[PDB]
Amino acid sequence: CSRTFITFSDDATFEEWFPQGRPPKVPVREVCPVTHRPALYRDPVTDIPYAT
Amino acid sequence: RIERIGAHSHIRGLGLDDALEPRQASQGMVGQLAARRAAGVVLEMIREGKIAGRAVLIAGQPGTGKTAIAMGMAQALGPDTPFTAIAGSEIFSLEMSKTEALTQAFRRSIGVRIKEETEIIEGEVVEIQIDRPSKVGKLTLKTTEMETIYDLGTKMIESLTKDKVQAGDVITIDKATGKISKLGRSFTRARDYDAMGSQTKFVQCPDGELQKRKEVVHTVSLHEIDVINSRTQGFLALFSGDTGEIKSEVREQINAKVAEWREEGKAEIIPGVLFIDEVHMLDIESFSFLNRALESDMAPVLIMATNRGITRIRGTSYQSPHGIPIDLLDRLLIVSTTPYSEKDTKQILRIRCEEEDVEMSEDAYTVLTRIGLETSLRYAIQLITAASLVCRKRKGTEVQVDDIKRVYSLFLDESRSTQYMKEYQDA
Amino acid sequence: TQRIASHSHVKGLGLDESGLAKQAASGLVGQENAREACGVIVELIKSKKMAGRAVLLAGPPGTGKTALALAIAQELGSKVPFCPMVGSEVYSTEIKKTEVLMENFRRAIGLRIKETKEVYEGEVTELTPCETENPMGGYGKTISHVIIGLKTAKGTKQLKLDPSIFESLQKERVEAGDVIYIEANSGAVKRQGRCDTYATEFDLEAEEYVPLPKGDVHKKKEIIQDVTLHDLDVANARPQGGQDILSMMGQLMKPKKTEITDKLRGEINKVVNKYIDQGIAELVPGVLFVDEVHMLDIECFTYLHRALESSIAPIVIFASNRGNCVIRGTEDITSPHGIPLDLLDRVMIIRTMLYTPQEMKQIIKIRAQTEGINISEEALNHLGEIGTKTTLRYSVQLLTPANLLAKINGKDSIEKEHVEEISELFYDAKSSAKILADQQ
Amino acid sequence: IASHSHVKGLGLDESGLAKQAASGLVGQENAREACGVIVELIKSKKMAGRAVLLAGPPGTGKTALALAIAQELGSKVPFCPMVGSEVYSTEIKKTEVLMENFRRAIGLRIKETKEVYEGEVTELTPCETENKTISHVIIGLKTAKGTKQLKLDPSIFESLQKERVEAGDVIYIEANSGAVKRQGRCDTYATEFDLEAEEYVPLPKGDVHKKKEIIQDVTLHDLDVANARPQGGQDILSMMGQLMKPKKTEITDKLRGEINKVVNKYIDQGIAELVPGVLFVDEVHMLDIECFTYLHRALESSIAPIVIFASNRGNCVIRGTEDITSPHGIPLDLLDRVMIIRTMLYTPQEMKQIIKIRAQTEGINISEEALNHLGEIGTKTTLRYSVQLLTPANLLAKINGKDSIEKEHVEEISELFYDAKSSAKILADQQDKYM
Amino acid sequence: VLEQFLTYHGHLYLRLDGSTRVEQRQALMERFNADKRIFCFILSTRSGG
Amino acid sequence: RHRLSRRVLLEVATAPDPPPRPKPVKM
Ligand SMILES: Nc1ncnc2c1ncn2[C@@H]1O[C@H](COP(=O)(O)OP(=O)(O)O)[C@@H](O)[C@H]1O
Ligand SMILES: Nc1ncnc2c1ncn2[C@@H]1O[C@H](COP(=O)(O)OP(=O)(O)O)[C@@H](O)[C@H]1O
Ligand SMILES: Nc1ncnc2c1ncn2[C@@H]1O[C@H](COP(=O)(O)OP(=O)(O)O)[C@@H](O)[C@H]1O
Repeated sequence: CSRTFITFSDDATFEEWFPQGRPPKVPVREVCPVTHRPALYRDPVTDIPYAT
Repeated sequence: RIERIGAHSHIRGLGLDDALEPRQASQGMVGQLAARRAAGVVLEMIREGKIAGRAVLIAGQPGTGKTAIAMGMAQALGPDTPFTAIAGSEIFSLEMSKTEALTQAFRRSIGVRIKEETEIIEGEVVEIQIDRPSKVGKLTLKTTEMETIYDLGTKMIESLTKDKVQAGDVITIDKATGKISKLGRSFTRARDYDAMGSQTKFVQCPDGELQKRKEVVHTVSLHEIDVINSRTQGFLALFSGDTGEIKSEVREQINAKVAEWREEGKAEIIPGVLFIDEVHMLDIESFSFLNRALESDMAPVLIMATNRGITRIRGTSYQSPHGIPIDLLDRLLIVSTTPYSEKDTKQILRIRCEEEDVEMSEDAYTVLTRIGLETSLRYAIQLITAASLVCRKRKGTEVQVDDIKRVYSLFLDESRSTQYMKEYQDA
Repeated sequence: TQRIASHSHVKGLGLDESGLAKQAASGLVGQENAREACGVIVELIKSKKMAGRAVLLAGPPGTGKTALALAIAQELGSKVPFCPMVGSEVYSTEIKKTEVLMENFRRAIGLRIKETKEVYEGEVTELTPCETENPMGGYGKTISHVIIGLKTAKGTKQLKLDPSIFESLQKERVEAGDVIYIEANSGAVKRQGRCDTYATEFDLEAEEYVPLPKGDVHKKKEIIQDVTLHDLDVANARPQGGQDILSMMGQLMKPKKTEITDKLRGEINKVVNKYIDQGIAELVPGVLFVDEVHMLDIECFTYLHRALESSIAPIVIFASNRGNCVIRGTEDITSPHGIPLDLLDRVMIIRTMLYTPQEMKQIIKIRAQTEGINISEEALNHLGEIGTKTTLRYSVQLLTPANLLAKINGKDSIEKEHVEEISELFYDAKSSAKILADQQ
Repeated sequence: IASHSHVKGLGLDESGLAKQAASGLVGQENAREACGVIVELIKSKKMAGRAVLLAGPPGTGKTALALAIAQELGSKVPFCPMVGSEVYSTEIKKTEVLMENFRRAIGLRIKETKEVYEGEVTELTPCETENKTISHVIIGLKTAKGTKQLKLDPSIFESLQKERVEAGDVIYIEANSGAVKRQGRCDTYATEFDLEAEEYVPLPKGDVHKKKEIIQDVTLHDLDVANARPQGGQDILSMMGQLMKPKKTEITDKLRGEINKVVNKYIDQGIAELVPGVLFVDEVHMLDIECFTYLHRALESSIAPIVIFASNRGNCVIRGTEDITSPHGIPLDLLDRVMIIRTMLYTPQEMKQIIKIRAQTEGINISEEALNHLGEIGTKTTLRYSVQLLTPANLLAKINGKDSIEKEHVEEISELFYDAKSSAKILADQQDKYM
Repeated sequence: VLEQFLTYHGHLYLRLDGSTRVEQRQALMERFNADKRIFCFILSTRSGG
Repeated sequence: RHRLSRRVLLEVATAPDPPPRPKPVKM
């Protein structure tokens, strides 16, 4: 048989890699109060996600 | 595996005895006893190899076995001895001169063999431990007779990681240069398949001693040596035939260094053979250069095939035999190949049809020998393959006389083609 | 659809199972004695063994030579390689003639290669370890495997990889929620990028955005490439590598484009024989068609009947329109077909017979059917008549302009007056030569 | 080794007279005693542009005397053998080939001193400075004799980085050229591990810095090429590999200028000495009229060396002209600038001794009867053919088991291998069957 | 020169030249116990005592 | 279509205006 047993357990920086993010998606349709359409860009002056 | 049977694939070597006595139909060749004996004498002088720059000229009728004798000599000489086959028209290059192409052809059939005693370590890795803080580790090498441990250094670990060798792997380590070479996976190399594994090709572990001293040999031709020494682009041997090595120190230095190597016992010499087929294509300049190129101590032996007779020399208007000037013809030893008789043509056809795996009837052999004595032996030979296809098409077992006759009526030779060329035919 | 060429009508030799020739099958009419002769070499080609053969289709200009020579290719199918080259393509300014010939020779030879690879794809969900006791003194617990969750359009599955794959992941610097491609035979991992399901609203980062990974998380499909030996030759001669400045010379046109026998023998042939005996590639020996071979010179012919004797060469089909002519490259050496006797005695000859009025009429009918022309029975007979005088080429070329005149005069079928007017508007070789002789 | 291994000198007496049979040569007394004058003229180092023409039928020893001249001159002078067909180069000018051959036919022996730094390096510290590139590099070179810290250039530091050296290894450095080699890590570190991918070399001995003198030899063509296609260093001149990279097509402006200037500067200061050699141009009959005409100025130049052409034709059409003929295939314009030397056609007696010498040089124990039969074979055939027949007879004797060559062996060999005239007669008999 | 030609066969050895200090000689005599990959020992005639 | 006209080129050479100062955190 032939196996692999890489080990770094003398520190926590290794053990910290696996749970790094595990985060889901939360960019959603930023509907605008003009046309209710697939919002395109956020206005840098009003910070509103306008589409049209 | 699949390399088709060419026109000369039937001869496996000159059918000669220990005393260079040619047999009638042994080892593929048939008849032509005198020329075969001459070929054997020159082949023995070649395998001896203490005289350089000797030329032989195999002249004869078209289709009498000159290229056949050449291929037979090549086969009987086998590997470990350079044999370069070149047509006379191959030296007419656009990027290099004819003399330079001839120098290349000569130096390409001169072998230099460096024999080295570099020791190595061959075994099956059992474990490869390594700790990164420079990282340091150990290795456990196992052979069927013993096991041992080694402390791995920095560059050793670097090369092992680059090659990505693991446990159960059979590897060889060049202790002088540290070069790693994995030969395969041992039965232990089984990775305990529980993941994306797709390799299970196992092999026996290495036997013998752990740290053995084997012998390596590096054989390269003078041509390759000068090519790789010409300029920093040391890949022209494969990259492209762009060449033109000046005759300055480069080639003279190759020669001088090979002389010192031969003297000190590093690599002495292995001469070679240059088969120039259809040498009448060479130019007067080519012949004039060969005149003195055959005089060099690093000159391999050459054998030139000839069909021409009393004909003008290319590049001039001088009528000379063989289409070669007497100046060069004087250095050569001329061997004349005679035409094959009825029983020789029949035996050649039989051997050819048995090599290409086609069973012919006793009357098929007779009619084919008739056709081959009235017309060219090459046409008779080419008729066999065509006649076998009609038989296979009609679901036969062995070629009959009617199939050969159908093929003869279907395909035309040069004489019948000319006699059918009765119209203008856009002359 | 595509352009209608001069030989777009031929589809095969139209030969019976017993080896006999049909009347007008596969677009070829008559020509039985030559169509059977070349169907024999078709079976020769099918029999991949017994190579190093050459066949010479000789005859008057334009009888059936090129037609049946390229119909051989249709009978053989596109599967086997068929390399055409006119005798005028040998003369080059950057490479020698005997090298163009060798390239074409071992270019006609094909080599199909099969390979099966397993592939992974899917937006990764999360990675976790598989802890285990310490294999050595109590410095800490180790990891045996890494569990990775891959989600695709079909479903989400977890898979176990080795610590080496996890180290590869770490040095690749991917995170949870991106698209990765994995292979088990090789072990390499590719980072495709973020998935379209997480598409942004504004972000401009262009990475060839990966769409939803449609399909299973594990897919196995066989690749079958069709590479020739000349392709390997040119690739190993001028490799398109990376940052290896020897390769950075791609900015040059690179004349001096000749190969080397050392390589040709020791490097490319061994790797092909190994694959063939291992079962990875099947050799597809092919055909090398050489029309107007009379254009080659004495040196080209000498090299041709040295290479043809090679055990590796493909099967060659030369074509000849000339009769007793002088061999090019020589001062004055007359030989049949413009080919030296030494080469003629090494190739099988097939005489392409001349056509009769009825046969030329059938050929004109087939060409009109192929060109989509609605020629009438009277125009067809007139074309046959005026083609019995001149050559078949001129007789059958009077179908596009006649159809144009018809369409312009408001017709849907070539009539007699249309072809009569076209025959007076255009002339043939003999008619033009007569006017040239009448004039100074 | 054959066809030139028996000649090792002209075999002339102290008075310059040709000896009957000595130094591997027999007969040709006139030709050899005349070539003695040529070797004396070459060794005098006083003349330039002189030319000789060894004229005679094929196989009359003209090339033999040409090589005997070189053997007499020794290996100290450059002897350049060349074939007339070499002028037809596809990369450089036809006259350029000939002029570069003339240039390499001249020698130059020069004694030069060069310095070398070597020793087990203790440490390599790159002294940094703001420009923001590395300023200098201090290297501590240890040796069995002593130890020295030395400051070297950033170019040498970069060369060390290319070598991939590390502190504690052994390196060989040169300041003249600037190349640095890695001889391997010091032997004292070989005990560090059980196995390593490292070459080990012991501590260099002697002084860390040492200057040594070498008496090298190079031809004028060597300097010409070194200055035309320079490589040097300290720059990215390696682009030479793609710039043009043919034979450089040299130019007179620097061929006759800067090179001559610098070599005279080296000579007149006791550093170098001119060593004119010989240019043997075999097969001169296939040279074009252009080459023959340029040979006029080449020989009338004050720097050309002693040239030796070989004439084998009686009277034929000159190459490149196609309509005019002259003796030796050389125009009378060049033929008037040479000292022709006859090569007499050999007689049966001299040919017998030549065959004997060739046999005794090729390690062959030929019997007297076989030798005398080779006499008839050579009187019926060419000397070269009769002498070529030797080795196959030795192989056949070894096969038959006899320790000497007898009549039957040479008879069998002659019957197996035909001669030029016999083959020509066979072809004339089979005229309309050889194509 | 002997060291130069012995270090090529892949073997470890040590010097005992007269230039070596007495402390170095003592260190080497101590290291000459349980030697790894060492079989030959170099000596001199005068300073060999 | 967007070739700068001399009229607009002359007009633009006038008093500029300051950029906005946005701070919305609402709809
Ligand atoms: N002695 C022989 N034994 C067997 N086959 C022969 C013999 N001589 C000639 N052949 C066959 O004849 C065919 C053509 O003859 P070849 O050897 O090419 O003669 P040439 O070179 O004069 O044309 C070859 O395929 C060869 O196999
Ligand atoms: N048997 C045939 N059936 C149909 N068309 C033919 C036939 N033979 C010749 N042709 C036509 O004749 C034309 C010229 O033939 P081609 O192959 O060019 O002969 P060549 O090259 O000798 O002129 C081709 O376009 C082809 O369509
Ligand atoms: N004087 C001589 N003594 C011994 N051998 C000779 C002599 N002259 C010529 N030979 C032999 O004749 C062969 C050919 O002579 P060569 O020098 O080639 O004549 P040429 O230069 O006129 O062609 C040489 O191999 C040499 O062995």
